[PDB]
Amino acid sequence: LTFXEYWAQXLSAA
Amino acid sequence: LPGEGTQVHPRAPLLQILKVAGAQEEVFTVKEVMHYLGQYIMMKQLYDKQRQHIVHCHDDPLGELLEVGSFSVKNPSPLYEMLKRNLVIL
Repeated sequence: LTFXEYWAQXLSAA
Repeated sequence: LPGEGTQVHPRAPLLQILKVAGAQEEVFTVKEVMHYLGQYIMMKQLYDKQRQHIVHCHDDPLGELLEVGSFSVKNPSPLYEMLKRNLVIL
């Protein structure tokens, strides 16, 4: 995925 | 780290990074801090171009706070440990 997409997943988790 | 509604105040070194990312506030939720960190990494293009879950921060102020040269977004421990050192819980 793109970095945006990876970070969005991480943000949604935390 | 504090819950979703809990407010925190970033210590100066972290606040400075959030400011570069465009943060106007002084008090954040953890999720807001995370949003601005993602913005920061994106703006400075610190992610690996080919494998974009890897972030290379070894010669950036963010790396100084994280105390590692690289990390994986899928192994975020260094990030949460950094936030524990750099967030005052309100």
